[PDB]
Amino acid sequence: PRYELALILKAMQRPETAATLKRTIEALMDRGAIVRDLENLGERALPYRISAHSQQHNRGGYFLVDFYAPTAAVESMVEHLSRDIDVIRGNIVKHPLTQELKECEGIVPVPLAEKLYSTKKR
Amino acid sequence: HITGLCGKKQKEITKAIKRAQIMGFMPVTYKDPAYLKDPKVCNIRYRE
Amino acid sequence: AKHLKFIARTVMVQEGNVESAYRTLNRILTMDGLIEDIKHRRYYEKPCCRRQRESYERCRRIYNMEMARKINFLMRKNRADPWQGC
Amino acid sequence: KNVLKIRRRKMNHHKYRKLVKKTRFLRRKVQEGRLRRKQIKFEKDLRRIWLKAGLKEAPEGWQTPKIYL
Amino acid sequence: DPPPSTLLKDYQNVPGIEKVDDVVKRLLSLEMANKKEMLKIKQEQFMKKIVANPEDTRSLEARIIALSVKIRSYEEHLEKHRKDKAHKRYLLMSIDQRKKMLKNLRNTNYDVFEKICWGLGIEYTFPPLYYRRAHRRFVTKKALCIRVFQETQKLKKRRRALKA
Amino acid sequence: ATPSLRGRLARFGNPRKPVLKPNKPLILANRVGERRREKGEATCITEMSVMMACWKQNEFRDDACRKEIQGFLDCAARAQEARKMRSIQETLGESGSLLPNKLNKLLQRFPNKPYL
Amino acid sequence: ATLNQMHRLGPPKRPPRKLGPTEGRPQLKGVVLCTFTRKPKKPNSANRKCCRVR
RNA sequence: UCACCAGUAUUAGAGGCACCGCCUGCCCAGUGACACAUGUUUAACGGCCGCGGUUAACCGUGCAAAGGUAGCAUAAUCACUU
RNA sequence: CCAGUUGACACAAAAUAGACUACGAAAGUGGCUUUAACAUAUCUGAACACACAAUAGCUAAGACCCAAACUGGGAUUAGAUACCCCACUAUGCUUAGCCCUAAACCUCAACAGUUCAACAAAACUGCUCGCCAGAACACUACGAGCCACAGCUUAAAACUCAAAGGAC
Ligand SMILES: [Mg+2]
Ligand SMILES: [Mg+2]
Ligand SMILES: [Mg+2]
Ligand SMILES: [Mg+2]
Ligand SMILES: [Mg+2]
Ligand SMILES: [Mg+2]
Ligand SMILES: [Mg+2]
Ligand SMILES: [Mg+2]
Ligand SMILES: [Mg+2]
Ligand SMILES: [Mg+2]
Ligand SMILES: [Mg+2]
Ligand SMILES: [Mg+2]
Ligand SMILES: [Zn+2]
Repeated sequence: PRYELALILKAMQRPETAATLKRTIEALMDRGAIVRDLENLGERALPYRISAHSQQHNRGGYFLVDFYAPTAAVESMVEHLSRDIDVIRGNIVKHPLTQELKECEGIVPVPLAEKLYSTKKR
Repeated sequence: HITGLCGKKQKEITKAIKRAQIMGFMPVTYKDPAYLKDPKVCNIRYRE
Repeated sequence: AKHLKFIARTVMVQEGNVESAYRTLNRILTMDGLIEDIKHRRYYEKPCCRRQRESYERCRRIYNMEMARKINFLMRKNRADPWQGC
Repeated sequence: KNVLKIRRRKMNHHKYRKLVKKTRFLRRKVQEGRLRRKQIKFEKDLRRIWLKAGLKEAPEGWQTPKIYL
Repeated sequence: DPPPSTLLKDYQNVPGIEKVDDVVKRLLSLEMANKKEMLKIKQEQFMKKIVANPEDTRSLEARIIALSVKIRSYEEHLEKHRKDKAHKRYLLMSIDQRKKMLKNLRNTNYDVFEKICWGLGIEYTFPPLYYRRAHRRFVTKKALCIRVFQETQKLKKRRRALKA
Repeated sequence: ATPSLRGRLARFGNPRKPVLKPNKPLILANRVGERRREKGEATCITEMSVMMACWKQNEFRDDACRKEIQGFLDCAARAQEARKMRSIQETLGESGSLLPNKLNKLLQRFPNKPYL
Repeated sequence: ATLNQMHRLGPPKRPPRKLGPTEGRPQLKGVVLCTFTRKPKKPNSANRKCCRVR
């Protein structure tokens, strides 16, 4: 199956980020995967002052490393990411485009109550 | 009730919101200030 | 703690009319859904009592919505004696 | 409906609990005596089986341990 | 238990992947597949080995093979994390259904039943008659009864041999 | 918008759970909720506070804290007038909600028909 | 209920009854031992006699 | 840095009881030990009550620490005691 | 060494969506990622059996923000051993073993199909497992069985009754 790495790093210079990306890609390939794509939202502001062992930072990127890792390896990869020091956090979620959307067509007209009480004059 | 989405669509939207909040792609206790340019999507009762 | 300090829940005030900003903040908190949460967190809500509270709230909300719909639908008839025949 | 049957049941249960609390050591002694009598009856039944099963003197090499510690 | 290098079932019919980039051929493999793919491959292998009418999925042989594969999967699951007792209940129900299907097949056909038993390997053992639920007392009573039976048999043999 | 409510009651066909256990039958009654009234609030707080501050600064003479006592008395008179105006409007015009008698008569003109 | 349950259980039974005098003795021959007295329950009130017969 | 020690709080020294099972109920007025900012310690030394009533509960009460709780019973248990 | 901003910051769970019926045989389960997956394209079928199973209580394994039975006191009534408050032992928990209870009640059994005594959820047609046909005695004694020893499953017998019981 397909997967995607939600790598979130800080503004820790260019060569350090490149080395961390290379390490992550090497680990993913050693685990039995194939690099699909490499994207990033740029070292922009963070949603909140977050720590990453153990300083506070407000500027970090959101690198996206797509891959095709096996089935029984997601937990191991998450543990490896948590073990890393330079990596803030990030849960490895399966590829989003792989989930075949169930063709829905807006809301349907919900009918009124279909009999809920007896018929008695009371 | 106010937003007006379907079951599956609203479920997916809230799941994505929660994933972004946990992983770190969206502020939890407030809205992302770097992306405020958004038309009146929902009927914001407050502030009229 | 780990979130930005002064950004949210910052209802500005002006014209020396704090009552307006107070009502605005109250409306914001009520529409957000936390005043009742804090009021119930004042003490421990038992799971049984918590489920009963949620069920009663849902029932009252459905009833209020139905009544509001009926009112919006039947508010037309409010004249007096249009026919006067009897 | 009214809670009369269940209230009476709870009252009877409370009475039984008070009974057990006031007296329990004599009940334990009676239980020990009952266990001893059961063991004696089992031994007598085994002896009767040995006697009526053709052979006698009980098979050799067999052991009849006592159950209930 | 197919090797970890064979192709899948639905992907083997189409020749698009047989001659394509190596990345796609490596991705569409058992080593990179899921559990359902391995189960389907095992079912197809068993059908081609034992069942003389492949791709049936209607008769009793295919259903029995599917039930056996499901029981194997439930066993592999219960291997780790044994506390999941709902899966144990599902496994027991599947074993009961497989026993019922085997009984039906034997009642309908005996040669085919023996062939399927020799192929799959699931031995046909008769079920226990009554479930009296033996206890320590009854267990020791039965043991003593068997011992006394052996002893009296030996005694009767000796008595018979007494006459020269 | 009216939310869903099919799989919420304990009915025959319904194979789900009764997440909504209404203590009373859901039958739109011919009456409406009554609007609250009266509440021990004791108005006049700012004038009371400023009068207390003035009396603390001075003693208890009426000629000293006249500037504050006049405003306090004016606010008390205004509170009495507002109470009278509210008591009068309770029968003339009700703020917020409408007169329950109007909806009562409206429902009497076209009451419910649940029993067919 | 179903017919299988009624067949496995079977028809009902007619158990016997027994008053004080076992072996069915409507007219017994007892010996007097005492001639004490006894009162009725709450509603009824009296001081009727009660003898201890064997 | 002669043992206690070439050991380290799960380690050693000074004591009460008697494995295992049900339990160890109350009291620092007094003595001892804790400067524990005036209190702790009873598995420390020691103690767990009296007068009149429809063969007794519950009333009127006096004093302190409680006023013997559970349990066992003519005891290796003051004559009563054979 | 207490009340209010900031800095290294909880072995318990996720708020608005929860104004959704979603998944399980039942209890039950909703902030995200995963290892596996929910038998039956004929149905019912064991409380002589197999799997178990809210919480509750126990033996160790650490303690927690909070609470924590009994406990100490404060105002309290002739009396409070309760209704208001402060702290706490086992405990609400997992890491290792259990016992096997419930208002486990949605007190409406499973399968395919159709248009009333009163409260309630209007009636049922064909088939199937279990249970009952008086109340206290009787979530009991006696049996039997259980890692459970003041426990648990089935479970009565004599006496009293003119009754017990559900709905309006
Ligand atoms: Mg009721
Ligand atoms: Mg379990
Ligand atoms: Mg003592
Ligand atoms: Mg003596
Ligand atoms: Mg936890
Ligand atoms: Mg259960
Ligand atoms: Mg606390
Ligand atoms: Mg208490
Ligand atoms: Mg604790
Ligand atoms: Mg339940
Ligand atoms: Mg059946
Ligand atoms: Mg049954
Ligand atoms: Zn939707």
